[PDB]
Amino acid sequence: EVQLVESGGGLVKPGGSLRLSCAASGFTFRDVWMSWVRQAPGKGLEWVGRIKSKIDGGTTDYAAPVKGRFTISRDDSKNTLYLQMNSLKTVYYCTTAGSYYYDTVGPELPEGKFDYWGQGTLVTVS
Amino acid sequence: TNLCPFDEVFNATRFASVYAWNRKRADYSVLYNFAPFFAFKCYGVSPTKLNNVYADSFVIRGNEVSQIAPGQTGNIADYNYKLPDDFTGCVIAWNSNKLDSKVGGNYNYLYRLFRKSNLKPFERDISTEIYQAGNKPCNGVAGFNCYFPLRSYGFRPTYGVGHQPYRVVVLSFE
Amino acid sequence: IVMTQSPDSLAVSLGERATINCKSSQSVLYAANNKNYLAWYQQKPGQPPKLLMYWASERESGVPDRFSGSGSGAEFTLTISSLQAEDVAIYYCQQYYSTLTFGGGTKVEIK
Ligand SMILES: *[C@@H]1O[C@H](CO)[C@@H](O)[C@H](O)[C@H]1NC(C)=O
Repeated sequence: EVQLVESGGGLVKPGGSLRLSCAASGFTFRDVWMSWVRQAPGKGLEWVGRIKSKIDGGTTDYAAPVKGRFTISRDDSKNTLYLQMNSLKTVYYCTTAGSYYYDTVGPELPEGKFDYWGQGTLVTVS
Repeated sequence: TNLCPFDEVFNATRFASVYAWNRKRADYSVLYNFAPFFAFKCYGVSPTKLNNVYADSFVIRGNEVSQIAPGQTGNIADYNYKLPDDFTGCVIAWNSNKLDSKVGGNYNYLYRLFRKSNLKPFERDISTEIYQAGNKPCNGVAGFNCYFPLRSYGFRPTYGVGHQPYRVVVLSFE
Repeated sequence: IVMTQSPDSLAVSLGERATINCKSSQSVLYAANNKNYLAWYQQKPGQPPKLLMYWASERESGVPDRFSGSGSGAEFTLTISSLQAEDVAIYYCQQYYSTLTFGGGTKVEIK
């Protein structure tokens, strides 16, 4: 069974630096182009960026509004998606959305859902 | 102990399309042993005798595996991949629906339908030219005879073995 | 590539047709593949979102036929045949041709 959750949010004074993480299991993490999206309280999801698969170069993309301050990385031992934050400015959702169309994965699926969506962690800024 | 990109070519994480067939330059038993096949016997050569080399990797449809043969005439043969009648090479295909097919189909895979010059053998035309020349080129798709050279086959598990996907590596030993 | 949903907030009653139009700045349809690069996600309040359709036409497995989509060029649409109690969620049309751009987001609710 697949599950996607995140943890580590909290209140922080602007100007600091920290990192955020997500938890994944039950699926082939390496092949998929997992990415991270954020949803401001009362707003919509804004594409923070995509971290591509290592076979496809591992290229990292970011959106212009958050360009130059954020960084999305990957690890295999923990099956964990990361979103470090630098120069904080006044809910985050790890995902595998938008990946099935580029990654190389067969038709076999853990249940039949090729999407994977995080629990959602709220991060508040002072 | 000898290493070749043949394992990389065959077990490629992503294969190339037919219109742009990925081209790379001993022991070849691993090629025929690793997967059961629908068609692997060499057309123009002997299966046992194979063991300059051009490994032309792409995916082709099951009914079109026979189309990749010396002197054969058809859609894949005329335009996508034309082979010289006096060529010594083997076509090797295995049903890889588990690997390269996708829920909803894998549409990254393409082939070249028609090039007006009947394609010379071992010649690749990558250009996205809209169908060539004619009485009125018009440079744009607003009528007949001006088609984009590319079309894609979906690759689904429910597809029949004839329409199921085969990773053919048309290796032409020279 | 700027992505815009129609509208920012949609209201649909139980079981009625729920059409959500999408419009993009550039052209998403790939000339070679002859199909678009689009997706559709629904987000229930408080827990993970989910994927309705992919390739702007193909259907997620495990969810019946009421989900329906059809897109071409830079204009896309996802239409829902019937809205159920669990179907109530907030939606995000997505493109993946170059980068990925979730739009402003369309939230649907029972009338
Ligand atoms: C070749 O690919 C198949 C399926 O992806 C699998 O056996 C493995 O990833 C590869 N083979 C080896 C020996 O690594």
